[PDB]
Amino acid sequence: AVGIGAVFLGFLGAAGSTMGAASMTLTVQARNLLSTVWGIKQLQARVLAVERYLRDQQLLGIWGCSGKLICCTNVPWNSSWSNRNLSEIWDNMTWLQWDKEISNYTQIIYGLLEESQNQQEKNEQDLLAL
Amino acid sequence: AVGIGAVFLGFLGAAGSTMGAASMTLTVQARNLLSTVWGIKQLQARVLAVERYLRDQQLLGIWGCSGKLICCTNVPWNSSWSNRNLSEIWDNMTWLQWDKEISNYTQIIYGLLEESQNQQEKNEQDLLAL
Amino acid sequence: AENLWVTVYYGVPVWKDAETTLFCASDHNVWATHACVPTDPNPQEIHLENVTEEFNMWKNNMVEQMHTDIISLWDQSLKPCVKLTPLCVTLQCTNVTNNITDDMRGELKNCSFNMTTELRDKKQKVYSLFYRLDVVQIKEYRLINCNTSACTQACPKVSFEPIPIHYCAPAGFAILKCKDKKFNGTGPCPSVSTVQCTHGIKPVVSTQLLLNGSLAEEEVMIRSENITNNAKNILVQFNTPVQINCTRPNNNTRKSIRIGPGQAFYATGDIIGDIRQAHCNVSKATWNETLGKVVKQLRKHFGNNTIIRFANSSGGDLEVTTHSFNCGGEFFYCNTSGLFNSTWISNSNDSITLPCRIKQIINMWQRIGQCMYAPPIQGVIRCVSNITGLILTRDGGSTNSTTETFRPGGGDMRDNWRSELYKYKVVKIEPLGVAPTRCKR
Amino acid sequence: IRSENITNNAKNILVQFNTPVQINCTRPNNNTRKSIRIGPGQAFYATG
Ligand SMILES: *[C@@H]1O[C@H](CO)[C@@H](O[C@@H]2O[C@H](CO)[C@@H](O[C@@H]3O[C@H](CO)[C@@H](O)[C@H](O[C@H]4O[C@H](CO)[C@@H](O)[C@H](O)[C@@H]4O[C@H]4O[C@H](CO)[C@@H](O)[C@H](O)[C@@H]4O)[C@@H]3O)[C@H](O)[C@H]2NC(C)=O)[C@H](O)[C@H]1NC(C)=O
Ligand SMILES: *[C@@H]1O[C@H](CO)[C@@H](O[C@@H]2O[C@H](CO)[C@@H](O)[C@H](O)[C@H]2NC(C)=O)[C@H](O)[C@H]1NC(C)=O
Ligand SMILES: *[C@@H]1O[C@H](CO)[C@@H](O[C@@H]2O[C@H](CO)[C@@H](O)[C@H](O)[C@H]2NC(C)=O)[C@H](O)[C@H]1NC(C)=O
Ligand SMILES: *[C@@H]1O[C@H](CO)[C@@H](O[C@@H]2O[C@H](CO)[C@@H](O)[C@H](O)[C@H]2NC(C)=O)[C@H](O)[C@H]1NC(C)=O
Ligand SMILES: *[C@@H]1O[C@H](CO)[C@@H](O[C@@H]2O[C@H](CO)[C@@H](O)[C@H](O)[C@H]2NC(C)=O)[C@H](O)[C@H]1NC(C)=O
Ligand SMILES: *[C@@H]1O[C@H](CO)[C@@H](O[C@@H]2O[C@H](CO)[C@@H](O)[C@H](O)[C@H]2NC(C)=O)[C@H](O)[C@H]1NC(C)=O
Ligand SMILES: *[C@@H]1O[C@H](CO)[C@@H](O[C@@H]2O[C@H](CO)[C@@H](O)[C@H](O)[C@H]2NC(C)=O)[C@H](O)[C@H]1NC(C)=O
Ligand SMILES: *[C@@H]1O[C@H](CO)[C@@H](O[C@@H]2O[C@H](CO)[C@@H](O)[C@H](O)[C@H]2NC(C)=O)[C@H](O)[C@H]1NC(C)=O
Ligand SMILES: *[C@@H]1O[C@H](CO)[C@@H](O[C@@H]2O[C@H](CO)[C@@H](O)[C@H](O)[C@H]2NC(C)=O)[C@H](O)[C@H]1NC(C)=O
Ligand SMILES: *[C@@H]1O[C@H](CO)[C@@H](O[C@@H]2O[C@H](CO)[C@@H](O)[C@H](O)[C@H]2NC(C)=O)[C@H](O)[C@H]1NC(C)=O
Ligand SMILES: *[C@@H]1O[C@H](CO)[C@@H](O[C@@H]2O[C@H](CO)[C@@H](O)[C@H](O)[C@H]2NC(C)=O)[C@H](O)[C@H]1NC(C)=O
Ligand SMILES: *[C@@H]1O[C@H](CO)[C@@H](O)[C@H](O)[C@H]1NC(C)=O
Ligand SMILES: *[C@@H]1O[C@H](CO)[C@@H](O)[C@H](O)[C@H]1NC(C)=O
Ligand SMILES: *[C@@H]1O[C@H](CO)[C@@H](O)[C@H](O)[C@H]1NC(C)=O
Ligand SMILES: *[C@@H]1O[C@H](CO)[C@@H](O)[C@H](O)[C@H]1NC(C)=O
Ligand SMILES: *[C@@H]1O[C@H](CO)[C@@H](O)[C@H](O)[C@H]1NC(C)=O
Ligand SMILES: *[C@@H]1O[C@H](CO)[C@@H](O)[C@H](O)[C@H]1NC(C)=O
Ligand SMILES: *[C@@H]1O[C@H](CO)[C@@H](O)[C@H](O)[C@H]1NC(C)=O
Ligand SMILES: *[C@@H]1O[C@H](CO)[C@@H](O)[C@H](O)[C@H]1NC(C)=O
Repeated sequence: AVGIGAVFLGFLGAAGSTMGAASMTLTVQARNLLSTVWGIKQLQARVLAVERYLRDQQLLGIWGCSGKLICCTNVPWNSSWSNRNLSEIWDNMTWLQWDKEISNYTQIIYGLLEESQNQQEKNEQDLLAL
Repeated sequence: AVGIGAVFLGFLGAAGSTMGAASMTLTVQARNLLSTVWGIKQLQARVLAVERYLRDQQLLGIWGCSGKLICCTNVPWNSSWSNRNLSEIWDNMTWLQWDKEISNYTQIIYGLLEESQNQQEKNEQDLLAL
Repeated sequence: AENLWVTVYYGVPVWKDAETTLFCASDHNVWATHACVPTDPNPQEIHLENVTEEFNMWKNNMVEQMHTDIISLWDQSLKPCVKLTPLCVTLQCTNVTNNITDDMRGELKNCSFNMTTELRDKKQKVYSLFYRLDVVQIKEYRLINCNTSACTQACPKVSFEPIPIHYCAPAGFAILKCKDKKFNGTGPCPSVSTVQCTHGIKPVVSTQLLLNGSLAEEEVMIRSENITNNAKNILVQFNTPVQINCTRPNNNTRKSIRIGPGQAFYATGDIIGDIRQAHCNVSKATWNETLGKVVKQLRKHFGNNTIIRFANSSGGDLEVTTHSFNCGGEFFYCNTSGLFNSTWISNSNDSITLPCRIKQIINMWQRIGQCMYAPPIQGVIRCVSNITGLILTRDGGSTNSTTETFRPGGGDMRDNWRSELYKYKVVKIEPLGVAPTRCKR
Repeated sequence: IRSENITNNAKNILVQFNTPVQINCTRPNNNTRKSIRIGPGQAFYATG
């Protein structure tokens, strides 16, 4: 228990790591987002950052994943989006490459998530009516 | 029912009250937190207050107590932090004295809460995999 | 075995010391209330029981903010009206000796000069009465400030009368007030209240005497950062006021000279009737009783069998060596020598009169390069005021002698604000807390 | 050697060395300065 030091992972420290390993360091990235004319510019930048954070939180809440960093959902994964298996994704690829690969399939996924959340809410409301 | 007056508690009317009685007036304190060069100073103060509120909300969400004023958790209480029983805490002490007493045991508690929340999320994700 | 578990609470009543920027609350003046919010008709206060706080008047951040705000408002008030650039010309001056006493001889100069007009190709000949403190010989004289910098004129329409101002905190911050009497500005205060914001404070500018201030509720109070050290000023607060009556009796006259397009300079035409010295009066018996109370309180800190001496000011500039104030728009500088002149040993209708001088070119704050020329006030002026405190300084203080000598002091205007904001402090809340409870998620 | 388009002759070429070259510049005249008061708190500095 003597002879080894300790260090803390920095911002964007797991950029080159695999998706499985990089998914364990979400808090370090999440915490960084929040925190005469030059004063105007700085205040504008701060307000824009706050607005972006609020917009992201609202988008997360719209899908029913409010107050969560990891929230796996009910939408099935279409094979057309990506034919690669899990072993070739979470252990042999990084987040940047994954984002590059499926960059042109995101809006449909967001719409499907929104529709699924709406259907789930409607079903829950119908169930509670009894 | 004719002759009795009615008034409302102030911003810090329960400061001198015990912890048990003071814990029933959380909303009065929570609501107050939100709400040429002098305009710059006022805007900076407002932006700083908004940023502090957002940081506090994010910290609460990281522990899984999002959207709650009272959220009792799974982390057990260590006797090293404090040896006083419940009767001597919630009925014979105030919040200021309690904060003064355990002022040097807070970061470890926060880390334990974060680790417990991470473990709970991992266990729930594993359970949902079946 | 404990089976007790951590629980998080948001919104708990816990605070800590902090610094922030307070904003206005106040019910043509130099201290612009236009940029200050209206005050609530019914201020609220919450008395905190079982709460004892720590207070220290000598490390209060509100004094610096008040000083900066006062200076800023002062700077803004003087912007939109005339600058006296052309006033620096060679003046041909003579002595005024028409119906004057033996003490006003040489204090007034009748000067004549050339001046510009609305058209830039024409000139006029004008004359005015100046004070001896404003002109320096170059029969040829010049204004005292032209070899330092050109500088503006006071603006006729704005008045110098102080008005109260209240400082109210933003969201997430609270103001704590100490109601404990006999509180000497430092230490633990057991009686505490939370106030949205403070009582009205008049920004009175004066030296060697605190005027139109507040009075102690118990007895004369003496405060000092380190009373053992002679380099720290001593603030004395009275329990009752002392009335002082100041006056300029000369019947002044005002005339306007057009020095350009929409630019007028106000000069003193002539004095109607006799010429006499402006002066102040203060009661003798009341002053003696106040000094008796002050020395009685001082004996508590400086021994019971010590001789206490009140003497004259050491020296320096006129502003620091003399009680300087503003009465009826005229800047009085007066020689408070008949007051602090006595010795105290352990054991009807006459009043003390202070004759004193007026000034027009003013360097209000301790800055070099910016004046303020006050236009003359027409007619006699009289004004009454309350004396409610003093700023003293201990001369020497060695162990060789067993006598303590105190002299009047001042100069720095932060002490004037410190005498009012001594019982207030600012804190910021800490809503998050952790406690033990018997749940389990 | 760096250039946006080296083929084009209208673009400047930036050359970065690997070692520096020392250069010694000097004005050896023993100048004298005087002040002339041109107004209230305004001075112009001239070569005597
Ligand atoms: C301590 O507090 C006491 C009491 O609060 C202060 O004493 C008061 O002081 C004020 C201000 O000096 C005084 O009010 C003046 O009274 C004069 C006499 O009645 C008025 O003539 C005067 O009005 C003129 O000035 C106003 C601006 O202040 C103008 O708006 C107004 O139009 C008047 O101006 C006309 O007259 C002048 C002179 O002729 C002329 O040049 C103008 O062009 C214009 O024509 C004020 O109302 C109170 O009466 C005093 N109260 C008492 C009881 O004495 C005391 O000053 C404070 N101490 C200190 C150090 O500040
Ligand atoms: C200041 O000097 C001026 C000019 O010498 C005086 O004005 C003169 O007053 C006399 C009366 O005593 C008149 O006869 C002249 O015509 C005035 N001159 C001008 C140019 O108007 C003024 O009286 C003096 N004031 C004082 C207080 O001595
Ligand atoms: C105002 O200006 C006039 C001239 O424009 C001055 O009169 C001159 O005074 C000087 C002495 O300084 C004499 O040498 C000249 O001969 C005078 N000229 C004329 C035409 O009289 C006058 O002195 C100036 N006023 C003041 C108060 O200095
Ligand atoms: C109040 O002032 C006195 C006088 O300066 C302080 O006592 C002096 O402290 C210095 C510190 O270096 C010593 O060199 C002197 O010998 C001390 N003089 C005496 C007479 O004691 C005193 O410490 C100050 N009070 C506080 C609380 O700091
Ligand atoms: C200060 O006191 C003196 C007296 O010591 C006052 O002078 C008197 O003033 C009144 C005015 O009502 C006259 O009637 C008397 O004749 C004056 N007497 C003397 C001896 O001068 C003076 O007016 C007082 N001034 C103030 C501002 O209070
Ligand atoms: C200062 O002035 C006030 C009022 O101008 C004086 O108070 C007056 O005193 C006379 C004489 O005792 C009384 O008749 C009046 O009724 C008083 N009036 C008021 C409003 O108090 C006061 O005496 C003066 N003080 C000094 C030291 O000159
Ligand atoms: C305090 O009183 C002393 C003693 O009268 C003053 O000292 C006098 O100063 C003047 C110069 O203004 C001299 O002409 C006198 O000779 C001095 N007196 C003695 C006895 O030598 C002192 O000026 C007074 N303080 C103030 C601020 O004026
Ligand atoms: C402040 O007032 C005192 C008291 O009048 C002045 O002391 C007098 O000064 C004159 C100077 O001409 C001496 O002739 C007197 O003998 C002094 N009086 C006493 C009792 O010694 C003092 O000079 C005044 N302050 C200033 C700066 O003039
Ligand atoms: C000087 O002090 C006296 C006494 O403190 C003041 O008179 C008091 O004024 C207040 C105004 O809020 C009244 O509530 C009191 O009843 C008055 N007391 C007495 C005994 O009259 C006086 O106003 C002060 N003068 C100045 C110019 O500040
Ligand atoms: C670099 O500059 C050369 C010279 O201008 C470019 O080649 C020319 O491109 C223009 C485009 O209209 C033609 O009209 C010329 O005939 C070309 N000249 C030659 C000699 O090739 C070249 O395209 C530029 N490089 C890039 C990447 O744009
Ligand atoms: C630049 O080089 C010249 C020679 O080419 C230098 O001139 C010499 O300067 C030294 C100064 O120490 C004199 O002792 C010599 O007599 C000068 N010789 C000649 C021929 O002029 C000059 O000093 C150099 N300057 C710098 C700034 O390096
Ligand atoms: C970088 O890539 C190599 C092979 O592509 C891999 O072995 C290595 O683990 C990667 N780096 C990290 C930090 O995972
Ligand atoms: C203040 O303390 C006393 C005993 O120290 C206690 O009886 C009282 O209830 C406390 N105040 C409040 C408001 O609870
Ligand atoms: C004006 O009077 C003062 C004081 O009596 C005197 O010193 C000065 O010499 C006089 N100047 C004249 C008469 O020009
Ligand atoms: C202006 O003149 C006065 C008196 O002649 C002198 O004391 C002061 O130093 C002068 N100002 C400057 C900047 O030299
Ligand atoms: C008076 O001030 C001194 C400053 O050191 C302080 O120690 C003392 O406690 C104060 N008086 C009271 C009654 O608290
Ligand atoms: C001052 O002079 C004017 C003009 O002559 C006059 O009306 C006024 O009454 C005088 N003031 C006094 C106090 O006599
Ligand atoms: C100072 O007090 C002494 C008392 O010994 C007195 O003789 C003298 O006239 C007083 N001076 C002043 C200016 O009051
Ligand atoms: C320039 O002249 C001054 C004044 O004579 C002299 O002190 C200085 O040494 C001279 N400079 C050199 C480099 O000789």
